[PDB]
Amino acid sequence: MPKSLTDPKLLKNIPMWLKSLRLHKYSDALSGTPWIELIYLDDETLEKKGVLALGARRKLLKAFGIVIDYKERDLIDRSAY
Repeated sequence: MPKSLTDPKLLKNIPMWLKSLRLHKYSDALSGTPWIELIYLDDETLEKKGVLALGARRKLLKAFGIVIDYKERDLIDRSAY
């Protein structure tokens, strides 16, 4: 469900955004990257950011391309940008 994964409130709070994934722990190394520069990463590059775990980066590839499937079409709440 996209509400809490496509939301300005979460998209600018990497910790509570990653909490929708039940991860919420990469923010220690990843909150310096806003969702708009972020979702554009990949498998192994999230890991150079410190997603030092496939079942965090692949789970992020989920999180990313759902928001991509709305962002690449301007369907987000417009204040997330």
